[PDB]
Amino acid sequence: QEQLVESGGGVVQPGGSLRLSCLASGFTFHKYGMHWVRQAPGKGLEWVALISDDGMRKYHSDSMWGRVTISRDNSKNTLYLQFSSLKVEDTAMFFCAREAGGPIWHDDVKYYDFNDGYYNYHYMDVWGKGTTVTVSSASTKGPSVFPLAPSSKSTSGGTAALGCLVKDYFPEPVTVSWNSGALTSGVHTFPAVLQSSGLYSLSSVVTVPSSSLGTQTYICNVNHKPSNTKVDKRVEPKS
Amino acid sequence: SALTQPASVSGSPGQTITISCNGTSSDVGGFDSVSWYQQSPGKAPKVMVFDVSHRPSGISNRFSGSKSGNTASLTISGLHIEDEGDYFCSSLTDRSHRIFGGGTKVTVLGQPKAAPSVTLFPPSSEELQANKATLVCLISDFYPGAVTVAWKADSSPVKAGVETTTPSKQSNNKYAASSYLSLTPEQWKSHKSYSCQVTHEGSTVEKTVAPT
Ligand SMILES: *[C@@H]1O[C@H](CO)[C@@H](O)[C@H](O)[C@H]1NC(C)=O
Repeated sequence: QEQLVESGGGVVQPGGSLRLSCLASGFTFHKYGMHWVRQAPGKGLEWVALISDDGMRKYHSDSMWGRVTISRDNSKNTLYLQFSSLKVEDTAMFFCAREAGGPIWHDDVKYYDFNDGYYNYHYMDVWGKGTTVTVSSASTKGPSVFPLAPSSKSTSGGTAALGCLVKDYFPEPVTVSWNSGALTSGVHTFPAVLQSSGLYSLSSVVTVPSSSLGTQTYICNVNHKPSNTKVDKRVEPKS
Repeated sequence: SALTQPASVSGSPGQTITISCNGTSSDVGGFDSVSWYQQSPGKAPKVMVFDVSHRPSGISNRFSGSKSGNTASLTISGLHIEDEGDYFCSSLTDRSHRIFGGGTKVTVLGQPKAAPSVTLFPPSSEELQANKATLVCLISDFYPGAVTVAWKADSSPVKAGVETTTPSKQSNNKYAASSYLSLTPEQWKSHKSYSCQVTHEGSTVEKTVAPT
């Protein structure tokens, strides 16, 4: 029942400061080394820093040195990560991981380090669920909706693909429906992307019969409840 | 810096699969301190293997670790549905740092493999009139959920202004992804063609659009 619970994450503006926390339970915190590991969206695990049991030895990755500071409060069972001047590229999930440790065994004899200290085992045995940091300068903004018109290039014999480009919005929840909900078959709304701007963009596509192009009208119903914007756009084929 | 892993490894239930992890003499080749982590969607990572070949308590005998020179390997025998996820190798550094690999998506095949359907949309005239331009590449119905997307302006590749999503399930259990190439209306009209090149399971699809 060893646990690690991260907090402090959310939406923060670039150039600002931010303190992340990680509360440990179910083990004696001061006996172990602790790490911070980040994961940028759709990317791999990336080691940030390690702090010794006593908080006297600190190691930081070269990509994070100068930006972040690791600390711990052995009286409060807490780990910290302090940011000075955040950058839009710092956007990631931050995981708190315990460094595995204990005595070294030799001929069925337990050996400890000076002052009953544990030796590091060189693996992370307990992990938290993470806290997400989203660095963006943006304020509430409604989307721009553009048609992704069907043509020969989007026609796969019998059917045809058409969509809606939902550009430059903030914050995250955008909803897309087709023909006021009357069309659900063949609909896919892709996850949003977070551009260098600090704004999100997304696409929604629908597969329809090629016969209907010219007769049936297709409309995407875009919903941005945070900006109270609703956009109904008719995607029709071009010439 | 990062240890090198294949992006995707797949197999049928019961099969045996292997994940490689390439490092150097200052990490993988330097110590017997290679650990492996499994990350299931919505779940915290968990240690599978440590110190090259050792298993923690509660980890199945089906997971085994090995090392040869600067290369470490994780083997999964009798592949199970619950082994699906991303696998990361890690190593201790000669600087007392930790280095992780890029990760490997492990798919336990539950349906036949499908190559992607690629639809490339040029910027709409509405967008061009708004002094913006976006090329939209839609990648759908592929399985397993791992693709590589590359853009070309004429025949030369373009890395600036590219944003690609991570594949997600498209309700019918297949995966979909999208990639965008943001340009100024001027850049769009300055080149003869633009291409979206998608690689899945060693096979490639390339669609081309031209300012017309
Ligand atoms: C790593 O190196 C080995 C041999 O040293 C090779 O066979 C393998 O394809 C490589 N793996 C990656 C992910 O580059």
